[PDB]
Amino acid sequence: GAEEAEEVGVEHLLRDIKDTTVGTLSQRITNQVHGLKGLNSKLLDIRSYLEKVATGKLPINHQIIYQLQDVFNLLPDVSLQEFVKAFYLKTNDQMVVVYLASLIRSVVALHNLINNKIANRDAEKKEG
Amino acid sequence: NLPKARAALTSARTTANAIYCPPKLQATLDMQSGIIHAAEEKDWKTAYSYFYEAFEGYDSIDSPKAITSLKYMLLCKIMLNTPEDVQALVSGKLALRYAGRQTEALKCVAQASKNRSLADFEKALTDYRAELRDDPIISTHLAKLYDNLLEQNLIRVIEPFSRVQIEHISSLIKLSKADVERKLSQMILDKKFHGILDQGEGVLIIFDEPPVDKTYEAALETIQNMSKVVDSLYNKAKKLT
Amino acid sequence: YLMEGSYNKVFLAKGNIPAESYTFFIDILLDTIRDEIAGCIEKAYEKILFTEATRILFFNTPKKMTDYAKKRGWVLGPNNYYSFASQQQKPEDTTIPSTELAKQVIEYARQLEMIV
Amino acid sequence: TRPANHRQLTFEEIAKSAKITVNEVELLVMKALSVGLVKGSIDEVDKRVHMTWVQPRVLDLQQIKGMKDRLEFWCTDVKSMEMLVEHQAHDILT
Repeated sequence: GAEEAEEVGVEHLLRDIKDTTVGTLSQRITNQVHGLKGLNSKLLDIRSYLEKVATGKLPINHQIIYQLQDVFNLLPDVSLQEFVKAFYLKTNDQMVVVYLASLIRSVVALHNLINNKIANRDAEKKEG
Repeated sequence: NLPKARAALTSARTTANAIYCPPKLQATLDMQSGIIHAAEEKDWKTAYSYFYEAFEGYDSIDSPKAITSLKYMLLCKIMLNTPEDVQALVSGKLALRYAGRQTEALKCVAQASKNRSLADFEKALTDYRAELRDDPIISTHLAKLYDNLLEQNLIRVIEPFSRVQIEHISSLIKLSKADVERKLSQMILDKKFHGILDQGEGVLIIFDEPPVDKTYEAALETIQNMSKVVDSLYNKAKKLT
Repeated sequence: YLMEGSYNKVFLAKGNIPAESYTFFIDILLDTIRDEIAGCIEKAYEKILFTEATRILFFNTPKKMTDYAKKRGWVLGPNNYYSFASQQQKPEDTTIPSTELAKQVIEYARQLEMIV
Repeated sequence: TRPANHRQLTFEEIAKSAKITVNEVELLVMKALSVGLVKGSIDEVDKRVHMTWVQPRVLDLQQIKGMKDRLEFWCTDVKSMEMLVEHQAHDILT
C-alpha cells in the first residue's frame, strides 16, 4: 500500500515513466502479466496436480483440493463448454459496445472529419 | 344552451347588474354561474360556490320550483369527483327536509356506484330514465362518472395482471367485442394501457419499453449536428468563393 | 420464353427446329431442360407425385428418372417424392454467432488503434 | 459425471435411478434447497430439473491426474489465444 505524499522524492526519481490514459497499451501490459503470469502459475498448478499425483503425500487432498475443484468446476467443460445462455446474453453484451461504437464513433466522425476539414482548408488555401 | 345562455351571460353580467333588489333571480343567475361556468369548466368548485350561494337564495321560493332549484347542486355533488353525496347531504337533513324523490334515487345510485361493483348504473338506468330526462341536456353528469367507471373497472380487472385472452377478461362485462375492445384500444391511444390485442386467437398481451435516449438523444443530437454542419457548409462555400 | 417460364414452348418450338442440323443442339437443349429439372424438381417445394414427373419430366418413366431417384440422394416415396425428410439439412450453422464477432473485435479494435 | 451442458435435465434419470416419482422431485430439490449444495432453477413448464452450481465430489485422483484436459487446456489455450490476441495486437507496441 501507498499511504501519503512522499513523492517529492519518489515521483521525482521516476525519470522515465508516464501516466498512461488506459487504452494506450497499458491494458496489453496487463494482458501479458495476467495471461502469461497467470498461466505459468497455472503451470505451477500442473506442478501441483501432477507432482502431487506423482510424489505428493498427505496434502495431496487434505481439505482444499476438491473443495476448490468446485471453484475449478465453475466452467472447465470438455468440447467448447456450451455457454448457450451467454451468446444471446452476449447479444445483450455486444449490443451495447457496438451500438455505442456505431453511433458514438459516427459522432467521432463529426469530431475528426468536420473541423479537420475546416482548419484543414483554412490552413491550405488561406496560406496563399 | 351555452350559446343562448352565453347571450344570457352577456345580458346577465350587465343587465342584471343594474336591477337593484333582485334577490330571487340573483340566485337564479348564481345557478347560471354554476351551470355555465362549470360547463365552461371555470372551476370545479367555485361554480359549486355559485350553486351554494344560489342554494341559500332559494328560500321563500315555490316548492316545485324549489325542488328543481336544488337538483343541479345535489347533482353537482354527484359531479364532485368523489361520490360523497350520500354521506353528507341526502343522509343529511336536506333531502329529509323537502319533498324530494329523485334525490332519494341519488342516494342508492350514489352509494351502490360507490361500492365499485357496478351493479348500479345498468340497474338504475331505467330508474334514472326520469333523471336522464332531456337526453341531450345533461349528457355529462352521469357520463363522466360512469364513463370514468369503465376504466376504473378496467384498472380493477386488467391492472392486476397483464396478459389475458379477450373473452374471460370481458366476462365481467359479458360482451366480448362490442366496446371494451374499442375502449381498450382507446386506452392504447391514450397511453393508459400499453398492450396489444388480438382477434385470431383473441389474446391480449401488455408490455412496454419506450425510452432509449441512447438512440433518441444521440441520434437527434446528430441530426442537429447535421444541421450545424450545413451551417458550416457556407463557411465552406464562402472560403471557396 | 424459356426465361418467361415455358418448358412447353420447347416442344412447340421443336415442331420446326431442324434448321440445318439444329438437332444436336436441341438435344442438348433437352439436356439443359433435364438437369435444370435436376435442380428444379424440389427447390423450395413440399413434395411432388408421379404425375408431376409426368409433366415437368417427360418420357413417362425411363431408368433416367429412376436414376433421378437414385443419383442425387433421393427419397422415392411410395408414389411420392422427397428431396430429403427436411430438404434443408438442419440450418443453424454455428449456434454461436458471437465469438467470431469477437475476432472482428480483435482486428477491428486493432484498426481503431494506430489511427486517430 | 457429465460436466457438459443439458444442465436443464429432465426428471427421467431422477425418477428412474434416484427411486423417486414425478410428484416428489420438487421435494427432492426443495429439501435440497434447505440443503444448499445445489440451488437449481428447476423448470416447471417442462418439469426439467435444472443444474446450477454444486458441491461436486470428494476425490477423483484419476481426475487429479486427468484434469490436464481442462487445466493445461486452460493454460495453453487461454495462453495461446492470449498470444493470438497479442500476436494480432502486436505492432501497436508503439
